Amino acid sequence: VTTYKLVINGRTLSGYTTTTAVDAATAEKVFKQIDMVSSVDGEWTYDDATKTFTVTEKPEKL
Amino acid sequence: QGSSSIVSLLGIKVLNNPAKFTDPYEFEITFECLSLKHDLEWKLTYVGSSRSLDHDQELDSILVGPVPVGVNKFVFSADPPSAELIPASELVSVTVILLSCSYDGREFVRVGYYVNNEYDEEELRENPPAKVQVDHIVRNILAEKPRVTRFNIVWD
Amino acid sequence: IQMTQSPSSLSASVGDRVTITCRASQSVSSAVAWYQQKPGKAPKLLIYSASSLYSGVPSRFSGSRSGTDFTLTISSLQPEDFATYYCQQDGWSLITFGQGTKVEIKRTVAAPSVFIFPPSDEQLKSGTASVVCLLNNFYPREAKVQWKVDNALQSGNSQESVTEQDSKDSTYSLSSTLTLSKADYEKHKVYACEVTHQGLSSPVTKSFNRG
Amino acid sequence: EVQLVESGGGLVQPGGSLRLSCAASGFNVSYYSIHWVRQAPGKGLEWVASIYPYYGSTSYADSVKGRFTISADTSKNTAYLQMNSLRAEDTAVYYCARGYGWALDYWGQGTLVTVSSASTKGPSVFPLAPSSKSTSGGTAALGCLVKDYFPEPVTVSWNSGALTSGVHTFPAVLQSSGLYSLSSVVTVPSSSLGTQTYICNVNHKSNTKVDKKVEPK
Repeated sequence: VTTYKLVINGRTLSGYTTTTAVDAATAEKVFKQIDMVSSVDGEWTYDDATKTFTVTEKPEKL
Repeated sequence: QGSSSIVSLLGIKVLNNPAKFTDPYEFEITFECLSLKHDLEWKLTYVGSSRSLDHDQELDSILVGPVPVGVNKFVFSADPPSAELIPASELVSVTVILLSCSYDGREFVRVGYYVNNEYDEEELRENPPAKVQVDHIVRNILAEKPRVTRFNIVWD
Repeated sequence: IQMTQSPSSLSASVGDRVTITCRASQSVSSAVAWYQQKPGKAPKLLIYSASSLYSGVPSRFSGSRSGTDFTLTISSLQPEDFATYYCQQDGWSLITFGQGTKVEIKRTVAAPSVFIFPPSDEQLKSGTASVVCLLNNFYPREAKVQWKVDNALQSGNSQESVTEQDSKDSTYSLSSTLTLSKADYEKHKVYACEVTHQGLSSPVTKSFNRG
Repeated sequence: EVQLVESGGGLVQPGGSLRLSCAASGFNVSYYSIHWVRQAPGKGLEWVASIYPYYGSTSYADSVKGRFTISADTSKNTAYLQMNSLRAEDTAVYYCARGYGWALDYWGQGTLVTVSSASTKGPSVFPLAPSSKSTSGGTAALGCLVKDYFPEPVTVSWNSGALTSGVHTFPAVLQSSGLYSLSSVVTVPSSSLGTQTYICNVNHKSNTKVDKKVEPK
């Protein structure tokens, strides 16, 4: 029931999105359903203090 | 609470409702002032609307005496309409009336009402005569739903 | 509900004289008003009590009734008058509005510029593939977008969107997007978008390969 | 000064309940009639409800009879439209307007009321990549596709305000999913494709403020 944030940080994509979920775990799955962010090449980090996730691109192919 | 129109209308009660077509119009009116002194003129207009005709007709006119600052209540008894001029179809149809007050020839308020006129016995309503009989016309004013219009005039 | 208004759409030129009639249910001249509505803005009052023009409206606007047929007349159409006009009937128990009449500037015929946009890998990766056909700065609004995938004609999977007539060039622009499952998208080579418009002497086709 | 300002618009679920209010400035609500008029997107004006001076007393459209109620508090000089048992079809902009006799002179700017069982969902921007397909006589077309958001509105701007000429942000379109989707395009010189840089700024007040760079091919 808290406002969770996601920060998107990629070559082309850059911005922030909010969702509301009971626990950060569902907030994550919610965030994952945005086809924008479902770019499989993504780091991903979270901070419970500010309640914001963060996803970073990086080629990492092989 | 904007800074316009020194005379504001607070409440208009129609006392004789329903009434016969030929009964006068009983308007208890309460308003508020401020106070320039030029007397307030109150007029009641009858507007009827047929296919080819739009007929307006001034029922009566009264002027209020002193300009007492504050809340005032007075009664307007207006002479009933002259059926001679009204289009025959609109005698037992829906018409309007326009209670309008004015200052020094410039009207600042106009309250319009819907009037339904119809016959008083069931057989006149089911079978109305080829020639209207105003004696059996009973009018009924939509007094609860006034259509108010306000205008900006120069009092001072 | 909704009173019948005619014409429901109207292409006029500046300096024309337009008459819009509202077929109302009652003859009471007090109860009909006429409004102008520009897109995304609130409507504004033009005529009240069938024939009286609201303060500060130009003299070219004028309202008149005839039985239960009320009409609004614009004597000389000005650029600023192009809009949607509604009539209203404040009745005994209900208020009713007309369907509205949209008045759009006539201009010279203007063929569209056609662009097609492949699905893009970012979205393709997530499993949906949406293709986009773009028709730019074209007049008149009446135009036909045909999707063809491997020359097979597609109907149903498409969705169109049209801009409002432009203030400056008085043209339209349309965007047919065609969304497809990644699975269907990958079964097909040629994606073509065929535009039929009267500005074009033949229908044109923009196509691309990759699926 | 005289003006009317509605508030309270938002998203509600079928069955839901929402109260709009419209705040009166200048005239005071006690002397005028006050009406609620709604407009579904790309549909005409539809009258909802009316409250008449001196004696209260309400008229309601039949589609809203019994579910909506209209009122005005002279102390706070505001009117309210309490919409219960909401249905999907009540989705519209809700204007509040002041009565001028049998007409309506002054209109609020209007609030959007969405009734739907689809849940709020921020958009996902994808690139409309300018190709050599888009090169037509030395001018090329590129844009952004804003997909699967809810509820309306979305705001697109190109180069954060810089690119305003030639842009065409199409109207939202509700998809079979129940979610809105729209594209914004701009035509630019075909030379500038390689060299100039073009980013669209999408805003979906899911409080989503995303920038996306549109790159060729």
